Amino acid sequence: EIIWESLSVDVGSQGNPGIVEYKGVDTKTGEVLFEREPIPIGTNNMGEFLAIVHGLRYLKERNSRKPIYSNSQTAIKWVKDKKAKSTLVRNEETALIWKLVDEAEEWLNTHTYETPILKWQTDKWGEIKADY
Repeated sequence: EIIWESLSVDVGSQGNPGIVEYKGVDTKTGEVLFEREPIPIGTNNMGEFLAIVHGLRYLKERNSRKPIYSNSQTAIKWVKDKKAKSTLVRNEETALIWKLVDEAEEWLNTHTYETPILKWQTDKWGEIKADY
């Protein structure tokens, strides 16, 4: 069943790579809790990975036990493995997104968290609340 007292995150992307952003919202109310300023060059999967890790950091700072929902099986897998498996080339244009991803991985490797990371079931519950 759906846990309404939770944080839902999602990514907004264009091109491949292209401009990427993400946000986290309250699953019940739709209130926006955090938003990432558009990154000029990145991929959808990298954005989704960053969104989940930002959510983990957000909930940990606030001592919250609410779970996080993501509609990305890939990103959820990457976070649990503490390793983003993007195939995006590493060059000057992609340096910022890679730096953020590398730092998000480092955060996962150096912190613990109690947050369950759950799959949002789009087919049965409608679009994830944080959808763009």
